[PDB]
Amino acid sequence: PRVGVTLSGRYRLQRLIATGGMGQVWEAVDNRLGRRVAVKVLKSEFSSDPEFIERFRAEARTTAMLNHPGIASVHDYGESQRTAYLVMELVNGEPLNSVLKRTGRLSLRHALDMLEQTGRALQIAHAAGLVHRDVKPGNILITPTGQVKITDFGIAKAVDAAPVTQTGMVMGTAQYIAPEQALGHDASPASDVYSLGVVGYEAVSGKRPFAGDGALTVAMKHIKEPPPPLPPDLPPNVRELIEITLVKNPAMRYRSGGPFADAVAAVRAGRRPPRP
Amino acid sequence: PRVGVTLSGRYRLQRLIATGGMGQVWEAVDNRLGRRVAVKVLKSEFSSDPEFIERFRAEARTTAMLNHPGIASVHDYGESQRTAYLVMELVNGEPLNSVLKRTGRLSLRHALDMLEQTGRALQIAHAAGLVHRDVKPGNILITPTGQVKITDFGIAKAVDAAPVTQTGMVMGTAQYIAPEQALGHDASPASDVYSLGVVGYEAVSGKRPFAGDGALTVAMKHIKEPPPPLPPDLPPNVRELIEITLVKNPAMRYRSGGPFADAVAAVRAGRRPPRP
Repeated sequence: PRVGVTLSGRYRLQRLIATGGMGQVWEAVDNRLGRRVAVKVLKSEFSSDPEFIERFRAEARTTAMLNHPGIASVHDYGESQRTAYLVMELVNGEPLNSVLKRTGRLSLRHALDMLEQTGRALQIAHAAGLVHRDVKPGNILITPTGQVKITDFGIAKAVDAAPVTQTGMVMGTAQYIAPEQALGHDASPASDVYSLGVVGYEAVSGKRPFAGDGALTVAMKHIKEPPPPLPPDLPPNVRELIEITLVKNPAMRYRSGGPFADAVAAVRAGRRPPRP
Repeated sequence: PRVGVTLSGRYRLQRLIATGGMGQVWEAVDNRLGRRVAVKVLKSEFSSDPEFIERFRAEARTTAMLNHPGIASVHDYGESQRTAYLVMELVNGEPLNSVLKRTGRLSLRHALDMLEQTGRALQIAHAAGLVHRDVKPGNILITPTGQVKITDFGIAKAVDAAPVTQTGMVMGTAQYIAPEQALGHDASPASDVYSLGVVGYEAVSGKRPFAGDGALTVAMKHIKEPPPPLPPDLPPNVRELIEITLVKNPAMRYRSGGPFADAVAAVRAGRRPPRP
């Protein structure tokens, strides 16, 4: 699993570009079309699990039928000679977590824009029956021109993990988890909204709203802790928009990506956040 | 014409906030609704001209029927005891020329956003038969949240000035003039597009494309001079988008605000500028 390997005789691996709990992402060339792409190569522990692969493919498949500037394309699945993989768009952009490592916060203007873009991208997905379920800065790529591209819809949460409250463990991070997810309820479009509110909270104010040593620590605060008031210098309408997104009851939030994005637009336009 | 004057017994002047060739703009309170507003009080030389007032009102009137986040509202016209005025939205934002006095250029991301916002705002106007005719940074207000608001549709150009090529004089600036306007042709939606391309050229690169000592100097360069190549470090698609906007023949540009904005979206999204 390395440079020069040509998966299913089609996709030639060039460089290792991302990594994670489920596998690694590589820059490749599609040699049938002579197009550079991203390939997520799954770890054997996932490749070898029939049922996990079924759920994984169900999500990816749906994402591959969505055409929108803010959804990173999903091109194909394959297995090669044992080794499962997903072929994706190679996005020329920088993960939001990377961006913030430098700036601490985003400019208010850029934050709202990003939030609104992400919300429109999620809404296409939500309209198709598709929940992201792992919204977080590492899944929000920003290109040089400011286009937000959203990666990895559905797939991380296809591992059918028990509640974090009971296991004390999460694949990836619990820093953006929706409280109902941390409880073991299946995500809904309102869960993505909440997790985008966390991203939003981070992006405007400088820091995430909840921290702690370990998944269980942070996840519990999501369930039980009112978030710390955002900085008083932020327009109240902006603060209020974010506060709404972070209510514990999913039934009391903006219900999906479109209503949220619209609420971001009303706020950019100087109006108070609309009724969720 | 000063603080405490209550125009037509309704609008009470508070503070002098803008100024210019045609008159002055004041912060006021509407005392019928208890709402803060902006009032353009016209100079006597314009108040006293029947025909100029007719054309002035024809433009303002049309703008007042457009409801869009990017068009600064036009609320009413009146005359008080002699003195003509136009009642407008009081926009809490900073003119683009003001912004640039500090930053020199905008960030690429902010520039595209502004351009696209302005283009959508112009398109509503263009769809109504309304041309702005004096697109320039001083008519592009930017609020703390990044909402662009466009002021003064139509009205500056209601003075029915002869060609700048022949008079050597322009009311306001010639720095953003469309070549066909500088020639004495009536503006079209494509003229606004061109002038937004100049704004765009300025906003991305640091400086306006044409300068010179006096209206005639700059206006002639608009007619005759190919603009200086934009900085090579800018994405080619961005450069190309702007180059298209600045062709001399209006018939070869994006024809109105919507096609332009769409072209800005394609470029933000990493695609080359669409066919005008």
